Amino acid sequence: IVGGTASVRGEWPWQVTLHTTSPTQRHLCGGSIIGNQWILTAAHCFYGVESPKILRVYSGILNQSEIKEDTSFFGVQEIIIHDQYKMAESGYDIALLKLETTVGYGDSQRPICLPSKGDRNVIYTDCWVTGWGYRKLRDKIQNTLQKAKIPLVTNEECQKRYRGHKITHKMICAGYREGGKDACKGDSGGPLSCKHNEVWHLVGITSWGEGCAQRERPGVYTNVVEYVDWILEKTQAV
Ligand SMILES: CCOC(=O)[C@H]1CCCN(C(=O)c2cccc3c2CCN(C(=O)/C=C/c2cc(Cl)ccc2-n2cnnn2)[C@@H]3C(=O)Nc2ccc(C(=O)O)cc2)C1
Repeated sequence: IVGGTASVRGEWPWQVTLHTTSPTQRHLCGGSIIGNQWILTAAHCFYGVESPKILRVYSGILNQSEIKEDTSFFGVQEIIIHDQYKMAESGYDIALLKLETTVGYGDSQRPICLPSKGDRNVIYTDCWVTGWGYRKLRDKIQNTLQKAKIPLVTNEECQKRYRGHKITHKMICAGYREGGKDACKGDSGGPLSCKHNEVWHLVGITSWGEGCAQRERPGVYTNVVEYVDWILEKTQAV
């Protein structure tokens, strides 16, 4: 996160750190708890991930230093990538992780609400991007979970900023016209959380952008509202 601030423990209880174990264990992507066995994240995180066996999901983490060999995690039983996904820049950058065990909910870990299909027309004024990603392009994974309040950008305005790309209504953009606050390397897969009527909603999934928090280069997020039926299809299968 560029131009971010240290989060308070339990500020974002749906935020998870997804680690890979190959060749060595390290943070790979962010993710969000959406159900007691479900993590919503980005499809691009799994490039070259041959097996769910190398994945570890940690919930209730503020600091990466809380993670050692003795720290408990959730194993991933299945990786479900949208089958229209080719690349982040083309959309469908969404994936589900089915966990091997059930997440117990508490003040340290709980799910975020998906946005309502009825609320597809509402305007979110209190949106935050979170993660352990870089503070600038040439940086490193941060110990403490960072947060940044960023305004949503219209599709029309986002499309002007990305000449050469096709910004669809399945994408949602965010960032200040002047830059300075946004996602960066290692934040992808994480949530773009918006508070509406005292309830936090998973409005987006950190996906892609040209550089980190550059002037007139807003962050591009998977527009979760457009995938609620796909999420329900995969998580409520009979
Ligand atoms: C950054 C875009 O890069 C690419 O598309 C290529 C180069 C990187 C690998 N590529 C992937 O597709 C790929 C595969 C797997 C994971 C990732 C990528 C690339 C995208 N990504 C981001 O987080 C996206 C940030 C991002 C998001 C928004 Cl909304 C706006 C601007 C952003 N950035 C623009 N430039 N940087 N960020 C991941 C990453 O790089 N994670 C990461 C990085 C470093 C370490 C570490 O431990 O140091 C650990 C995790 C291809």
